[PDB]
Amino acid sequence: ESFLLSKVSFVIKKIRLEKGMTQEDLAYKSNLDRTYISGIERNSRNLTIKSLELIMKGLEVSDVVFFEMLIKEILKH
Amino acid sequence: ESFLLSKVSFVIKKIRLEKGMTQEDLAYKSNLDRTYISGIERNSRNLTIKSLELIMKGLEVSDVVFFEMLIKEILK
Amino acid sequence: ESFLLSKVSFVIKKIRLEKGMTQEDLAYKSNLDRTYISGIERNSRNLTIKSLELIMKGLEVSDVVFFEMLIKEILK
Amino acid sequence: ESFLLSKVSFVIKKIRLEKGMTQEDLAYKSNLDRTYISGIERNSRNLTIKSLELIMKGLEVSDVVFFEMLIKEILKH
DNA sequence: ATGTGACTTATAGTCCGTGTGATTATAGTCAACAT
DNA sequence: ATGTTGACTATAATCACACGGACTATAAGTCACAT
Repeated sequence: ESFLLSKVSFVIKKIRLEKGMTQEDLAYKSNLDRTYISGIERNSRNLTIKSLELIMKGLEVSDVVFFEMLIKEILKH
Repeated sequence: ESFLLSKVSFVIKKIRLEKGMTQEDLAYKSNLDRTYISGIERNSRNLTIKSLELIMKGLEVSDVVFFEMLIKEILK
Repeated sequence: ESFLLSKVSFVIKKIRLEKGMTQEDLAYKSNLDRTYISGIERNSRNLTIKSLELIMKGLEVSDVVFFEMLIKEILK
Repeated sequence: ESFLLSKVSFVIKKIRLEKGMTQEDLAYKSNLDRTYISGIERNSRNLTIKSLELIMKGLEVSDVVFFEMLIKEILKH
């Protein structure tokens, strides 16, 4: 599938667990379905920037902070 | 509209220019539609990550450079 | 404790008595433990439907007759 | 498995739909797990009088009218 | 060249439900001794 | 006869998650016509 997606997918989960959230909490605060949060983490779904933005707000994290961890995950071995 | 969306778009336009590309050529290079691109640059589109990825390929810019730039752009 | 659970227990005891049964006999007839039965009637047990069902069979009473009674008891 | 159980589980669903509720509303209002409401209807499951009571409160229905519909369902052919 | 508009078609995102391993609270069942 | 106190062990009930189908909103991709 897509390189960037699974990275975006990975980072959303990583943060979520770092903050001791559950998918239920997250989909809560992101005002998306808990099915969608699952869908994203599970099968790296192809979300929209707007949806990503909602998730960032849900993770109680900033644009910047997210993208900084995104860059880190991309760079890894 | 969205704050992020506008700066993604701004960034896309910034890079296209710093490189000296036309929209026509960014569309060709990324195998997407020119009106599609025009839309994004006037910020009338809400890309998916996949699309963004294709535009990065077209701009010939790695994900990292794009995001390094987007961050800087984000901080006024 | 619970209102319903109390009325259920009361009903179980009521029917046992109008039939002149002992607890010992109610437990023999439904193959459950006598201390188990005791416990319900002193309202110290929160039984499951399955258990309730075994007790109805031990009381020789249909589900319907039981609930008809339980409703009436519920209404003071 | 159990005669009465599938009757109880049938009636919980009947009411739930009659009141235009979804499972996960009822799971909230009944102050029980999401998956328990499913599990009760889905298969049958052997609930407790206390849990049944919670569900009745959740269906926004009285002990009495629940049991009245229970009786009616038992009596069917 | 770029910017519209408007018009399909793919798919992102929603909504309601099923099914499941793992853990925790508690009912199910049965001792010993009471009265 | 019934009551009560511990117990052990089955299972009710919880919690975090995956997975599917069907439906709705909207992004993806392509026309025509501006400039």
